[PDB]
Amino acid sequence: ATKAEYALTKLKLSNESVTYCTAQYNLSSMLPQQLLMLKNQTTQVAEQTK
Amino acid sequence: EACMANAVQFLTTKDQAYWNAVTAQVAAITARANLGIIKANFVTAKIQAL
Repeated sequence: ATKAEYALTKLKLSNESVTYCTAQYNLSSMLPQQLLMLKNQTTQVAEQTK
Repeated sequence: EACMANAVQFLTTKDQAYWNAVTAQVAAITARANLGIIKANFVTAKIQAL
């Protein structure tokens, strides 16, 4: 049982590694793109106000 | 008087010595059984380090 649990902990490193890469991709690509989306929406609100 | 004095001493301790030996024999068998558990725990300690 301890040996089986050791393998589970050892294999768990893969999920943590891909999670870090997934989070890194979101910060580098998704977040800046969403900022551009919000800016365009902000301008549209002013035009609708006009 | 010498025979009478030794008779009381021998009779009182006649059975005590026998049962002390019996207890030691049982403990030796039990200790041998526990020896196998120690070997199993030795592998467990190695696994736990990993």
